[PDB]
Amino acid sequence: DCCSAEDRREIQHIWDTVWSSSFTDRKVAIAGAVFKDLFHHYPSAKGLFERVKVAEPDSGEYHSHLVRVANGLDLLINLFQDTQVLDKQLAHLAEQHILRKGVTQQFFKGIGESFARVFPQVSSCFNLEAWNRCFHTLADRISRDLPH
Amino acid sequence: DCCSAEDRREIQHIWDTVWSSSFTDRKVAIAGAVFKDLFHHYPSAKGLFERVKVAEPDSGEYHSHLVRVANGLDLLINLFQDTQVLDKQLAHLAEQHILRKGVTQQFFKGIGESFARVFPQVSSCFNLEAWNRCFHTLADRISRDLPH
Amino acid sequence: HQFCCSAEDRNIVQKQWSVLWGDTESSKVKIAFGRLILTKLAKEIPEVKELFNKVDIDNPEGGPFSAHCLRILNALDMSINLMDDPEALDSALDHLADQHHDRPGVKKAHFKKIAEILHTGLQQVLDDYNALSWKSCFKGILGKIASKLQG
Amino acid sequence: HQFCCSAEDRNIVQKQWSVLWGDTESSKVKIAFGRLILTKLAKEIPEVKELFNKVDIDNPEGGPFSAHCLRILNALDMSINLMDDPEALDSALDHLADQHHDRPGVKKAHFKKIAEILHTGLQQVLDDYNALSWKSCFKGILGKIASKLQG
Amino acid sequence: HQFCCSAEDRNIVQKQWSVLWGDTESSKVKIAFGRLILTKLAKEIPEVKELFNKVDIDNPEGGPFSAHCLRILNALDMSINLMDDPEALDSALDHLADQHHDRPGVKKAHFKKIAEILHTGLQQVLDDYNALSWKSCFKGILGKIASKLQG
Amino acid sequence: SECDVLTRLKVKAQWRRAYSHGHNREDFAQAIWRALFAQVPDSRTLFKRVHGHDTTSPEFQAHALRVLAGFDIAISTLDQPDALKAELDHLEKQHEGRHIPDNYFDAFKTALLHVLPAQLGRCWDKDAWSACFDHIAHGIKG
Amino acid sequence: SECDVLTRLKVKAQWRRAYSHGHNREDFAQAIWRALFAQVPDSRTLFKRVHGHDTTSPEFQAHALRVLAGFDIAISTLDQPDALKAELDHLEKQHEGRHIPDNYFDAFKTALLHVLPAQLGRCWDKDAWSACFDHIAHGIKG
Amino acid sequence: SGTSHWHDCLLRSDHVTRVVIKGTIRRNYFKSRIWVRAQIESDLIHDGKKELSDFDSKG
Amino acid sequence: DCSILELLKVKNQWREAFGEGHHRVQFGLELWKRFFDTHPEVKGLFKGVNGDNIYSPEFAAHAERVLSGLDMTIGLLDDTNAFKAQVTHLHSQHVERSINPEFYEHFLGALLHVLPKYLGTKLDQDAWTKCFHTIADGIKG
Amino acid sequence: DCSILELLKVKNQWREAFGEGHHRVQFGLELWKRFFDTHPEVKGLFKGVNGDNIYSPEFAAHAERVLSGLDMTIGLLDDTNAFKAQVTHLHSQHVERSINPEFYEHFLGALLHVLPKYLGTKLDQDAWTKCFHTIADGIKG
Amino acid sequence: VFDHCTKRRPENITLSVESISVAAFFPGFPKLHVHVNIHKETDEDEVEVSLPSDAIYSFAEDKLIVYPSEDDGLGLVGQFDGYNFDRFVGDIIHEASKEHCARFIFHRK
Ligand code: HEM
Ligand code: HEM
Ligand code: HEM
Ligand code: HEM
Ligand code: HEM
Ligand code: HEM
Ligand code: HEM
Ligand code: HEM
Ligand code: HEM
Ligand SMILES: *[C@@H]1O[C@H](CO)[C@@H](O)[C@H](O)[C@H]1NC(C)=O
Ligand SMILES: [C-]#N
Ligand SMILES: [C-]#N
Ligand SMILES: [C-]#N
Ligand SMILES: [C-]#N
Ligand SMILES: [C-]#N
Ligand SMILES: [C-]#N
Ligand SMILES: [C-]#N
Ligand SMILES: [C-]#N
Ligand SMILES: [C-]#N
Ligand SMILES: [Zn+2]
Repeated sequence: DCCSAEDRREIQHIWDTVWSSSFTDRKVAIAGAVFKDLFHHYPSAKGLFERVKVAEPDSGEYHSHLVRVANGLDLLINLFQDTQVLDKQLAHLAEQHILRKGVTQQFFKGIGESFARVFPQVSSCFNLEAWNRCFHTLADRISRDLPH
Repeated sequence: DCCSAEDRREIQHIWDTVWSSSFTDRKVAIAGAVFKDLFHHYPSAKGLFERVKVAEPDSGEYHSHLVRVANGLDLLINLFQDTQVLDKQLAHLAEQHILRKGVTQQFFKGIGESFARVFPQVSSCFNLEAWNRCFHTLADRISRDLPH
Repeated sequence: HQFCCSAEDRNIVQKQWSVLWGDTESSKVKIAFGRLILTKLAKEIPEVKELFNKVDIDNPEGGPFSAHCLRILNALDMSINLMDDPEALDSALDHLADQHHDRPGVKKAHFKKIAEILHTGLQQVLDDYNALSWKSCFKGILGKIASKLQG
Repeated sequence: HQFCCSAEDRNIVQKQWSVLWGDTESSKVKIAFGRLILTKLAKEIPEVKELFNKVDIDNPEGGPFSAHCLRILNALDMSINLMDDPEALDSALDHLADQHHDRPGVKKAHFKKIAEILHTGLQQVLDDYNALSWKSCFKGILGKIASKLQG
Repeated sequence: HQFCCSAEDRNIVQKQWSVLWGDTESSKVKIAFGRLILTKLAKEIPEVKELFNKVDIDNPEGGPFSAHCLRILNALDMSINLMDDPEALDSALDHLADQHHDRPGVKKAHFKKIAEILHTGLQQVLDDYNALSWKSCFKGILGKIASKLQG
Repeated sequence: SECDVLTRLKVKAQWRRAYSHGHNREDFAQAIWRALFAQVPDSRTLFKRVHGHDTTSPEFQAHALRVLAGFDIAISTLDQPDALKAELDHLEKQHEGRHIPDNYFDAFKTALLHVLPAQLGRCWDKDAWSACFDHIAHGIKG
Repeated sequence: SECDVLTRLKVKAQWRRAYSHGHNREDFAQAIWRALFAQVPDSRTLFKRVHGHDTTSPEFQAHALRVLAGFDIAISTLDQPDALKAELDHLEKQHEGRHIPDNYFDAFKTALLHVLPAQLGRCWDKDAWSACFDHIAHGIKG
Repeated sequence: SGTSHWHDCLLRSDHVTRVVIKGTIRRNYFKSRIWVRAQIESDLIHDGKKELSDFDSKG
Repeated sequence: DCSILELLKVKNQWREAFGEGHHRVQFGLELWKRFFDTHPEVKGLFKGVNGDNIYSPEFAAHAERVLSGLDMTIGLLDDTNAFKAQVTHLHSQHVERSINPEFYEHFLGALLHVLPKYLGTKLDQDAWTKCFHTIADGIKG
Repeated sequence: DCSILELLKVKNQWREAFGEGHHRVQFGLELWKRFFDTHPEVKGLFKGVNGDNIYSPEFAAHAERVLSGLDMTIGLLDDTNAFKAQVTHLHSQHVERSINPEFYEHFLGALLHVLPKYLGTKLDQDAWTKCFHTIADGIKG
Repeated sequence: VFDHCTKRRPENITLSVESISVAAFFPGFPKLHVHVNIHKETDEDEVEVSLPSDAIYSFAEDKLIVYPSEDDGLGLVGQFDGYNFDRFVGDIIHEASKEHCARFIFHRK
């Protein structure tokens, strides 16, 4: 169960029906839902976001943060057919997450689960299996060198 | 989502595959894991368990403590079909926890979460939903009269 | 629905409730128990006693009040035995709610109290009593009976 | 089977691999690349160099070693081109495993290393290189070749 | 053949032996029992302790020796469970005799001693222990294991 | 998955359920063997000494039982890493010199992972078993 | 299902795919109408003013388009509850006084839920559409 | 197809259940058992109206 | 002097008496019935838990706690560190109450009297007294 | 003064240049090629990402990050709160590096030079400069 | 004809029509309940499958659309000649990429 080329092409194709707009509203709503799920399942992680004002989920800071995530994921997926560049960006994102203490691999497994829970609610014909097989690949690279 | 008779019978049945032995090794391992999780998510609570040498965790003292917990939970579950006796033992355990200052209801919600995280790793066909619905019942009685 | 007063909950409740009525003078026991519950309710909440004026509560050993204790105990028995069939139970309980609505002065707090009294008594008379199941189910039963009350 | 070195994975690998051999002196390039890979392997794991004594690795510019680099590169080319036909590929790779079994001193760790070296080199020479597909497939290929090794 | 370790003898032995391994930490018990037997043998016949140098008998609480106690206890368990099938038992015991032959210094007297120690310990741990059947059968088992010893 | 402390505990419990009751134990063993030899029939030549041609022979029964005993020591010591390492080293020595392709170990794994759920029939985890088998097999290979 | 924030987003996206490209829009509209009138032909009398007797008439085309425009505002504002409430109130006012049985709204729903998958032909969710339609229709009724 | 009669766990009235065999795998190296995949459907007349309750299963 | 075979035996028989939930409660209650029958001088100590009424929930819960702790100590019989820790924990739970140290012998007496009724095997009295004493010794000062 | 119609236009044209993945990469790379060609004084700032070699993976990943952030800001152009938050976030990512504030004008220069090659429409230079400046102003101190 | 995406990679596929539901108020797009039956016999095993699936027929396009029943994006689309009706071409398409990855020639049995 690796991340096949078909899986990557699939994800790339379905991706423009999950958010993707000249406006950030869908990104905010969906990413927001992903984190509501994450915090519901791993509430300890919610403390890691006070810098971006999780306590006030309608704040510009938190919105802008969600958009930062969404666009980060966008960047990752867009790089699926450019493995070298994907590797560099993956490393970059990883270090960005190492600077933040308290962020664990377990939290990443968690967010994978919440993504998998949220995406099929916002778009039909979303290949969940493909998503899982590929996310494992992305996260395992981002979240290595973090506390287990 | 209460704690049904079925839930209790379920838990009572599955229970003999999670630790339960003439030897304490599994109890120590599993309870130990539960607390590793607890402290990982609510590190402030780790300060309460010194008397027991939380700090050195191969200390006969800490082992014996873990075993005390495991057996306490055993006692609770075994009393699921003796509601009066369960009530008295629940009260007893509660007061034992009131003597310890710094123990909050939040810490109890936390340990519920960590139990729910650990148990399905050590035995298959463990009814997680049933466990949650019943634990809520046990903990909410133990941890009332404590501070949120 | 399941979890709150589940199938097994109902089975437990019925099985344990069955223990009381072993012999031929079950009527005597029903009257005694009903009289106990009711007079205790009238003591705990004194404003209640007036509501039973038409059944002669002032003479609890009397005919009318005895027959009435049989009325409530039999309604309780019926509702317990009907827990197999949720729709029929719901219909019977609804009829009871109607009946208690037509008695102005009857309030939900009275039902909360009688719930407490009921569980306290049952803990004594029943040798085997699963409080979780009983309370789970009676929350719903007494809930439905008191559902049409003005106060 | 699918997912790990899938159909499209194989298509990508073949298409990208095809880029290297454009002109008439493909032999020169194969020899250069093979020589690079092998000598790099001998540097990384020095105990390996002795294993190539019969192909004159000490004179890597020499005839015998050049012909040998052609041997490995052509085996690699063959196995890549055979990825359309899994059964035939499996048979060819099996023959290779047999051949590497008959060379005592060859170990799986050597194949792990040469995998690393191979991917590192391919990242450079190939302008378009899908690391996921390449690694997915070569895990299986090199796996099968090293499958009959004693150590 | 019958009489000496008969069918019923074997049934008794198996049934009584089964009592020890009730719970999930049977490994702990096997290691404890094996360690007891072996160290007791090393005390009774001191020349024996040297023979277990390769399994680190000097640290009986240690890994290697624990794993080894599991080895013997599992061989014993196997031979007991195999008493239904005399031919298979004979083959397994033969393999054991081969294994003990390849350890020079192992003598029949050691097996006589370990027989004594074994029966003495079993009398304690087992609540139900038919000494006649057990001794009848183990005479043959330990006999066959020590059958290929030089001394 | 990977061989956690926890999933090791799980595998250990399930192995208790499957192996510890010497009733059908030789049959469990032999089932494993029929499956293995069905997958890779060329491997029977490695077992000439112990009558691999007839898995119902007493010699091969004795064999398969020896195997399951070793594997039992390995599983039983999943929570005792020193002892586990010891037994694995021992098995490795018993297996070195014998030309055994990864092929055959995959056959063994697949056999075990089909006979196990047939034995337990109920609550079992093929992922945990996959992980822990991989650990033990890697130990035996080197 | 129920009209979540999420399933509202799904419905919104699918409605974009179905309605936003004014090509076959009047035909989409008219298909919905043929289905509705096929289910409850007695309802044609409510549309005398707008030529309900002939759904190909320019007046009825104009009508069906007005409808789909209103419904478009409603769907477009599923994630903007204030605006949604506003449009729903507006539609409600436009519909009060007209004796419209729940019957007819069920006809409308069934029509929409058959023409929609014919339009999209692909990835669509009838449950989400059911929920959100129910919300909008409840809004229009009161 | 058959009628399910409940007397524990759930409080359903008697109702139709279907076991729908969807696939089978039978390893040639282990024929002792057939690995079955199936869909379990139940017609529940829960709240005045009918509703299908189905799930995917394996064994 | 509670050796390997001793503690192994006690572990097994204890599993027989306490490992089955269907007769664990009868076991506890009968232990107490016997103890209080043959040494009513002891009952004063248990006023906190209605020792005068063993059929009460208070005392039932108590007996349950007892058997639980006894289970812990019997189970820690092979882990000397954790054993000592657990036994000193029991000590702390008993030292505050003025308990005649020869009451423990009586407790063991009742235990040995009640045990064979819940054992399918023959009671190993030696093993039981030895292990019980290596426990009580630690509980007492 | 980046008004409704301005930001709407910029949003549209941006969608033209960045919304198509087949020429997004060419777009980024050419933007950088131009920037570094006409202002090589700037290259020093990008040693961390091989700015001397734009055809490298390091720099490619960089340019990708750039265009992504630019996408975020252009997309938040209508949400003043989240906009300000995002622009201060960009500020934090640039303030640590001693960046000549008039380099942003040059960046805009290269952007406007490269853009029409990826626009099927005529570049609205007014809208682009106005919005780009309402972004850069926030990025700068 | 060709195939590089289906699970079993079968020689042949039987499509069985089980039921047809035609809405009186929308007869142009009948709904079918069909089963996709596959039987693949490899070395390691023999696999048999009967996947219940929902389908729509479009009279407008002379086309059968069979929605996937398993957890892959794999749908079956049968294009009819317009005149034959005893033979269609069955293309297997990823519901998402629209990528055409398998083709079978179906005949009425
Ligand atoms: C699903 C893969 C993930 C992606 C693609 C992602 C993306 C991002 C991005 C783009 C940033 C902003 C960095 C910057 O602007 O410099 C960020 C920051 C951060 N991430 Fe994630 N993230 C992921 C998973 C996680 C997980 C599982 C955690 C654990 C809770 C986590 C914890 C954080 C924290 C604490 C920050 C700091 C934000 C701040 O303080 O402003 N991330 N992430
Ligand atoms: C899951 C329900 C729990 C059970 C059944 C349980 C069981 C026990 C038991 C049996 C003891 C021994 C008391 C004695 O023998 O004197 C104990 C002590 C203690 N408990 Fe818990 N516990 C639970 C949850 C918690 C939680 C969530 C906390 C908050 C961290 C907590 C904090 C403590 C502390 C600080 C002690 C003192 C230990 C000592 O000083 O030796 N407990 N618990
Ligand atoms: C424990 C659950 C209860 C049950 C099963 C129950 C049942 C009944 C029944 C069967 C009757 C006879 C009505 C008739 O036959 O016409 C009755 C009468 C009545 N009930 Fe209850 N009841 C319950 C709780 C309560 C409580 C809490 C109150 C509050 C005081 C109450 C107030 C009354 C009154 C005022 C009457 C009229 C008596 C008469 O005129 O005969 N009930 N009840
Ligand atoms: C990268 C995948 C590899 C391929 C495709 C490959 C291919 C080949 C081929 C085709 C031969 C010629 C055998 C013959 O025709 O007689 C050969 C020989 C040999 N290979 Fe490799 N090989 C690979 C990796 C390795 C590595 C990792 C080692 C470890 C040092 C190794 C060790 C040897 C040795 C010692 C010979 C003997 C050559 C001779 O003396 O004639 N190979 N290989
Ligand atoms: C109680 C009956 C006995 C049984 C069931 C038994 C069984 C075993 C087993 C299974 C092994 C492991 C061999 C291997 O796996 O390589 C072994 C090894 C050995 N046995 Fe015993 N044995 C018994 C009695 C004895 C006696 C009386 C002696 C005399 C000291 C003895 C001496 C040895 C020695 C020295 C080894 C060496 C193990 C090593 O070096 O790895 N055994 N035995
Ligand atoms: C992790 C799974 C395996 C375990 C636990 C295991 C364990 C054992 C054990 C306990 C023995 C007995 C050796 C002795 O008593 O001296 C043995 C021998 C042997 N094993 Fe394995 N083994 C495994 C897998 C395999 C594989 C896959 C093969 C390749 C077919 C293999 C080939 C052999 C052979 C040929 C023998 C000796 C046969 C003989 O005595 O004639 N084993 N193994
Ligand atoms: C949620 C689905 C529906 C929506 C969005 C909707 C919306 C509208 C709209 C926009 C108008 C135009 C009013 C105006 O601009 O003056 C209208 C008028 C009307 N609607 Fe609806 N409607 C719906 C369902 C129905 C139902 C089920 C019926 C019952 C058949 C119905 C009966 C009418 C009638 C009779 C008129 C006025 C005809 C005329 O202009 O003379 N509508 N509706
Ligand atoms: C080795 C045998 C014994 C064991 C394992 C044992 C264990 C225990 C345990 C676990 C508790 C509950 C601790 C608590 O929560 O406070 C307890 C309480 C108590 N024990 Fe023991 N005990 C033993 C012997 C005795 C003896 C011989 C006596 C003298 C009659 C005694 C007198 C008491 C009393 C008075 C209490 C507390 C009563 C109360 O809480 O109201 N115990 N014991
Ligand atoms: C409004 C137009 C601009 C936007 C949207 C923008 C956005 C970004 C982004 C998203 C990053 C990556 C943040 C990170 O490290 O995670 C970045 C880094 C950087 N920017 Fe900009 N930027 C702009 C203009 C400029 C200007 C004019 C300069 C001056 C040449 C500049 C110099 C740099 C440098 C030196 C870095 C970090 C290099 C590195 O990552 O090693 N940027 N910018
Ligand atoms: C399907 O294919 C196999 C050969 O691949 C054949 O034996 C079987 O009869 C075929 N069925 C039909 C109807 O073609
Ligand atoms: C991520 N934040
Ligand atoms: C809590 N122990
Ligand atoms: C009440 N009566
Ligand atoms: C290899 N050459
Ligand atoms: C014996 N060893
Ligand atoms: C394996 N022998
Ligand atoms: C609607 N008209
Ligand atoms: C002690 N009781
Ligand atoms: C900005 N680079
Ligand atoms: Zn069907």
